[PDB]
Amino acid sequence: RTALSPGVLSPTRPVPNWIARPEYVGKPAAQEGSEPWVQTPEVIEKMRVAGRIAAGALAEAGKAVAPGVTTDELDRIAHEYLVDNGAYPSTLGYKGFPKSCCTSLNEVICHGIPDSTVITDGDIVNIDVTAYIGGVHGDTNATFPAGDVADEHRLLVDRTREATMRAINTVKPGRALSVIGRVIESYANRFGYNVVRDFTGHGIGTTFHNGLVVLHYDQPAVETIMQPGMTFTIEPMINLGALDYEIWDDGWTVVTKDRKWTAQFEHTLLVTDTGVEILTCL
Ligand SMILES: [Co+2]
Ligand SMILES: [Co+2]
Ligand SMILES: [K+]
Repeated sequence: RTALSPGVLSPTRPVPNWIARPEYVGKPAAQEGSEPWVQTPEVIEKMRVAGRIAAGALAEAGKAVAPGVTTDELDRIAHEYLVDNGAYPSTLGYKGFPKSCCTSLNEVICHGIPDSTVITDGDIVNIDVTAYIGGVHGDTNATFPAGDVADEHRLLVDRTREATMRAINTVKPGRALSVIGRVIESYANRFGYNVVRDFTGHGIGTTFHNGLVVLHYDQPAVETIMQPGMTFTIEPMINLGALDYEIWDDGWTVVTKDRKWTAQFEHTLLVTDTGVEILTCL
């Protein structure tokens, strides 16, 4: 199977005009980066709805993953699930991004753009979709195997999922945030994988990336302590090869330099009074 190259982007999909757009839609930048890391009880409850809807759109698109299908089609299905449930797709028009989710096949680390690319037997594909509803965001992603995937790649996918869930089960108020990236990296290194460093989880609430940064590698210099009401993502990208990457001219698609495949999972999490709640479940 060759290295991917760009396919052709289908026309911008429309969303019902009654669905409220994030402020950043049709603007070159987003007004985000300085919002409180601990959300209000109101915002938390609204984020459960947004999380649930983003989890539904992810599951629907993942069901369509099969040799034969375009990435564009995965986007059509996610887009249509979000819209039928009253949500705006947060990626759509976010910093000029053209689609309603990110589709990252094989050696694409992240930020892949749904297009005419046809998925083949043995490929892996991450689908990352976010929902904006009631003024808040819910963000989730999963890598899905297509047909008959090599054992090397099923293991990568299974172990990326496992790293993410292990990190999720470390979340508790009063525990250092830096715990997350230590658990992830330590598990990935056990199988000789390398954790992408330059892309991170983020705080999320009324804004998409609110300024809080969640590292997926061991970085004990971070002093941030987890507090009840904090909402953020854990979304580690794990590479079979070297971390070195390139960005396509589209200004978005990140691909590994050696072309070895890479996988990712993502939940939106709430720090509760005693532990964690995953908001992006069905
Ligand atoms: Co995401
Ligand atoms: Co995210
Ligand atoms: K990938």
